[PDB]
Amino acid sequence: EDAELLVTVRGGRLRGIRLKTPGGPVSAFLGIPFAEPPMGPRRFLPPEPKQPWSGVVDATTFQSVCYQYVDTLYPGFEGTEMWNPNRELSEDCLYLNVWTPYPRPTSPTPVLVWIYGGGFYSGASSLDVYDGRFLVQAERTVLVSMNYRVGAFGFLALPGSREAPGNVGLLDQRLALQWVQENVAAFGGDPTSVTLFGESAGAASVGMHLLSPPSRGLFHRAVLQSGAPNGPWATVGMGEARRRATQLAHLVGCPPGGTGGNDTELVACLRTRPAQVLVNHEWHVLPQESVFRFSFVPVVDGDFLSDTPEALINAGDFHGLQVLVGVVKDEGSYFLVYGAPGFSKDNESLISRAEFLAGVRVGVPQVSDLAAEAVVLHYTDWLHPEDPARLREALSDVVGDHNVVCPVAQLAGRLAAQGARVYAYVFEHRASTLSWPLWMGVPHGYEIEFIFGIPLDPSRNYTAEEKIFAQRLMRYWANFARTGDPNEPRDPKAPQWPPYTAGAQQYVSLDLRPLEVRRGLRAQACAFWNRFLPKLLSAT
Amino acid sequence: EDAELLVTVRGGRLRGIRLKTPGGPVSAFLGIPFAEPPMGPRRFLPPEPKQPWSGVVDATTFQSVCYQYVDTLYPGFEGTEMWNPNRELSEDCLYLNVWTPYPRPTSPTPVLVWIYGGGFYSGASSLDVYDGRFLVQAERTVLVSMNYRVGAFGFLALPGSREAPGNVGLLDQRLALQWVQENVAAFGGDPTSVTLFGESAGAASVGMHLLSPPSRGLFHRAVLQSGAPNGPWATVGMGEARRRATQLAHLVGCPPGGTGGNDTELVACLRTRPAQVLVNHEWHVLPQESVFRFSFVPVVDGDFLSDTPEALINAGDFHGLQVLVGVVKDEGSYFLVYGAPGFSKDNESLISRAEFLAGVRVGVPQVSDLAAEAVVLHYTDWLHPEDPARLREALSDVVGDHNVVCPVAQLAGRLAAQGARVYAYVFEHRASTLSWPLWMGVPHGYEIEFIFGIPLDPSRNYTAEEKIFAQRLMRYWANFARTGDPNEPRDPKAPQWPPYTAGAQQYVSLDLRPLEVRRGLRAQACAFWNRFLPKLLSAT
Ligand SMILES: C=CC[N+](C)(C)c1ccc(CCC(=O)CCc2ccc([N+](C)(C)CC=C)cc2)cc1
Ligand SMILES: C=CC[N+](C)(C)c1ccc(CCC(=O)CCc2ccc([N+](C)(C)CC=C)cc2)cc1
Repeated sequence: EDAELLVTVRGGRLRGIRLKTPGGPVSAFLGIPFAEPPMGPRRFLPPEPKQPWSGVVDATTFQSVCYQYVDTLYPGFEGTEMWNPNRELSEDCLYLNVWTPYPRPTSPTPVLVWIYGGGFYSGASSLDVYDGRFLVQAERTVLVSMNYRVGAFGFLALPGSREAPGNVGLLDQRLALQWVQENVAAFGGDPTSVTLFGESAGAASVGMHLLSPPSRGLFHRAVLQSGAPNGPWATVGMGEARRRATQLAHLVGCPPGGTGGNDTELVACLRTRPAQVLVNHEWHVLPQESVFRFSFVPVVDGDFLSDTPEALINAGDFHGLQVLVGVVKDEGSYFLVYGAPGFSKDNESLISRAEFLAGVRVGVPQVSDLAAEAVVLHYTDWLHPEDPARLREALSDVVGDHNVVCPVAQLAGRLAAQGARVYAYVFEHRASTLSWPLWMGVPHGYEIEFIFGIPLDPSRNYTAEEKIFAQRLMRYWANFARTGDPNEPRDPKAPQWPPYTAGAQQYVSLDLRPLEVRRGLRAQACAFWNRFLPKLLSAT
Repeated sequence: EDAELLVTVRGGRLRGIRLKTPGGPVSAFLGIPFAEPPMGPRRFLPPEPKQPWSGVVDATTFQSVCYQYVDTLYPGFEGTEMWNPNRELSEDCLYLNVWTPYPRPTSPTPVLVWIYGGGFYSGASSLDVYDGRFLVQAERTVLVSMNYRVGAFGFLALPGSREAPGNVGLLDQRLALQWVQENVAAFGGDPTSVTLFGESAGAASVGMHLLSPPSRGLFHRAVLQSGAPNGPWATVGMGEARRRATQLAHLVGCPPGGTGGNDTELVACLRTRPAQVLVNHEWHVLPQESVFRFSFVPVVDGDFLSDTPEALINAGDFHGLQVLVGVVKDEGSYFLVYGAPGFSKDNESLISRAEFLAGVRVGVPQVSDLAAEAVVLHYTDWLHPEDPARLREALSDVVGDHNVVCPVAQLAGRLAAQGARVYAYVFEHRASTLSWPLWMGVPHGYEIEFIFGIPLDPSRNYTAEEKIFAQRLMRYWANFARTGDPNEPRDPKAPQWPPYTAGAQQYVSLDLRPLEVRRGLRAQACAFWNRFLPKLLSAT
């Protein structure tokens, strides 16, 4: 037997597993507890560290997926099923994974910590696309991933109460970061160069940790992929959070028979309801029909987030911080088949002029009629105001800019001008195995497979140029984790990647072609969302 | 005893003069009185037809210019002085001029009636650039131009009173049009094919004759160069017209401090003041400092204009009408040196960001701060937000589109979509003799010298290809006056000039190169001024 798979951490001992990759073996430790299971009376409560265990915990397989909604829009379709849970759902789900090279590094190694996304209602570290055996084997780095509570189990907030304080799903991530500081050295990891990187709701969560003092001291670099904490979907006010939690309780029968309005009795009822009863009513508490809007998201409670994320970025000092931000080519196209009128993944979605006018009401919810008119003008080609193919591509840009691209460009612009060294990219490659239709372009979440070196898997049908492109993207992400710069540093033939400056606004395009530097992260479109639109609704 | 230079009309007898052109001789009749001199008691009143005269009226030289402000911004400068009066000022100015070919055409010939511009405060038919000896000799047409009262003498309005009804300057043009009907046949003209073309405020007057039923029966085709009746500067309501008229009186000493407020005794005072006293206080009645805004302009009284010009365009039927509209490449550049901050004729006019923000409030007067912010959002290059050269061209486009280009696009779109045949052009050539600086480009009013064949003058130093370019535009303009279609009737080799329609939006570019068809008359920019900005002002 091998002795590399037996590790002693502060809790106890673990037995790992040796996984095969085309280029070598990797040591994996899957299912490591970092918190007591938040079930029964611990539901909705902040996590507490795992009690030390006697004996050896079997860390040779993925643990359970946190309880969450399961996508049933297109059953049996690879594009949607690839993000659904691949393990049993359970409230017992606070387990983390560690990947380390073989043989174990003798010298301390940088640590990458992956925080998956999923609109704060879904996601798991067990997904095959999030497998980090190829990233660890190729770049010889320590990769850590964890499960955090999602949906109502992680973000239901009755603000001002001890039983449902909210943001407990983000506190799961912080506790998993504290576990890295205390235990990553046992796997050959360097706790003095931790690099947080997430995507979608995970990229927003990484931004939430930058704005929180207790979480700031647990990492040193950040990568945000298609997400930011200042997005319109990432947070919610305490008033709305109280209303959404109250309606969800009323939907499940709480409080019983017009009982007293204490928050103590309300949460007491929600702890007795089966886990699936809460999940079956997650989407019924949304205020209106919309896309890219979620029921239970992080709340500005004053504890974790002192102020709104928009305010904390404006007054924050970010010296000694390296940030890598980016977006895919067509961010908003993925969310249109989830409720926007006239859109289907099985045809071409050649929407009419009237459907485009209604898609803005769903894509940009809770805005005045005049505010919707400004959005219509800015995205309507008035030479062809009724071209179906142009209206379809235009509505994709409306959802993409409003939710992902423009909140990211403002974050990168404010980070660079306040001490941080920011690098920006734009993912422009469409994988040859993409099951989604052609008009979707480069949809949300489909750069993750290339970052995690999935094309290196022999069973997958990626092409030869995509495999080389996968190693190059891993090099960029790993180089940023070690030295804080995506460059080699010396190649010296590869075009350099210039940092994103608030004035020049430089970024690169990532595809099969070499690095091409561009200027402006959709400056003309985002100037409307970040500058003019706030004044439009502020002046009633 | 030359029979060609003696003509008997309804009023009496006229002796003309034979003028020289490099091609051939032309018979000109300059100074025909078509109305009684509006002096003394006839000041501010509609014109009366000229009494028949016993004898022979001398029509061998241009008559006096209507009293008007004289530009003293850049004295002794060819650019501004070429638009200043070349004859002595007098209220006795209602005279017209007729150019006819030599020998006189034995068959009826189409007539081209020319209306000068000048912001309704200046202008004259005696100007050298308005000489129609080359257009008549080369294309064998009949050119007629008149003098209409400008400034307060032609547009001061006290609505509700019979002493100062307003729009009297417009009636001077209609009376000259009735003179054409009764007398143009004596010069060889065809009152059945009368084409009415103007420029700037003259093009605005042409469009206002289209919306006046009595003036509708005096012409059959219309051309509007860099002007529209629906522009924000072309009309003023009755309420503001009474304010500007009464405020102008208070400056000249009327009413006699202090008589009653009835208009009868107020106009009685304004008729006693010398004409120059009325001109010296013309600009002192403007409510706000602004460019491309003029004191006394046509008023919506109900007699001449039943409703606002925009409302009349939306409801009128224009079947059987052929219209030629167009703008120059750089409309707003001429007006920037007339008050906009940081702009000078003698330097590069590299304005700062603060000067740009201040110039928008001058170019777009009397709009909300939120409305001004919307204007800054459109015309700012947010990738280079402080570039002085780009900010200069930006402010030149704001004034150009808001006042000229977009009001023309609204007319041409609603004319074609309601039965009228519309052709559109964009003049892009900058004359080699242009005394204005280079950053102005192709300024306002500098296509007129090419339409009138002035480059064919041997005393002027126009280039060889510019002379040929002048003969092209005269052919385009003459063919439209004869056939109703600009492109040559029998020439399949010359590129075709397609009609402008609401959906296609097709125009041509006029320069040294052959016709090049384009799509969209500033469609993206004009969508903001025509569609969105009205809604932004409705909710204040
Ligand atoms: C049809 C009815 C269903 N009903 C209930 C109405 C329904 C259900 C869900 C939604 C919102 C769906 C999203 O907003 C996608 C959110 C999302 C974000 C990221 C990810 N990755 C994990 C990153 C993978 C991205 C591909 C996945 C999903 C609308 C309606
Ligand atoms: C320094 C003070 C001057 N003050 C009194 C303040 C002053 C005076 C005049 C103006 C308005 C000037 C214009 O809006 C140009 C109007 C115009 C338009 C067209 C033409 N063409 C005849 C077509 C020729 C164009 C080239 C001529 C003039 C503002 C301020």
